[PDB]
Parts: sequence; structure tokens; C-alpha cells
Amino acid sequence: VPITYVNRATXKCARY
Amino acid sequence: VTGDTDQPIHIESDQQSLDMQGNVVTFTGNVIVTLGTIKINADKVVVTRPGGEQGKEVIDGYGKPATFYQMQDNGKPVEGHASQMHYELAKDFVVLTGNAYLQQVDSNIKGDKITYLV
Repeated sequence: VPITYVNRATXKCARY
Repeated sequence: VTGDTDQPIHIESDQQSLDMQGNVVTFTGNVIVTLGTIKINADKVVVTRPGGEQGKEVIDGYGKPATFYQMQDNGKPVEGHASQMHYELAKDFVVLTGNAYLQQVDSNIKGDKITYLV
């Protein structure tokens, strides 16, 4: 699968 | 039901900047790498892939300055610092550059350029 990460701004996470 | 699908490495960011003229990603903030019984941290991380067929991921990171941290079952955790630190994932290996310090369980080492294990 592609890279995925969480963000200290959005709270919800995402793929690259 | 629906939800997650896979998390083989956990990653977080404070601020991302994507190259809308090409493809590269600048990371900024407190980027974490989780891998087995080690971790790495930086502000700056960059993501590149110099070979499509063999799926050849590579990253690096510094400026914090970048450090290792290891938590050890025998009560002997270990760490180190560098001016530059790379993770050649497509080579199973890690390298430090510029004022590379590592402490082992036995002694320390401090020099130009130093190899590290997973």
C-alpha cells in the first residue's frame, strides 16, 4: 500500500 | 463495517508541503519513525524512490539534530546524534554523517561518518 500518516493539524489521518 | 486497512509503520507530521510542480514532499515539525525496537526523530524529512521495479524507497532527516533512541530488555537503552542521518530502506541500513556520536552498551564512538543497525 502507499505511505499513510496522521497530522497534528487535521486530527484525521491520510495516505500520501 | 469499514475503518483502517493496514499500518506497517506509524508516521506523524505537524506540517506537510507537497511539490505541485513535480512530486517531492517536504516534511516539517516532529516527524517520528517507528521500526522494531528503534526510533528516529527529525523536523526535516524528505521522501525519494530512485528505482521503480525494485520499489526502492529512501528517506533522510536532520536539523533537530536527528537522534536515535533504543529501549533494551536487559536495562541498557542506547542513543546517538548526527548533523545528517539517512534511511536507505532499499538497502536495509542506516548511516550518520557530520559529528556522528553513538553510544553502544560497551562504550561510545564520535567521528565523521558512522554506520548503524536496524
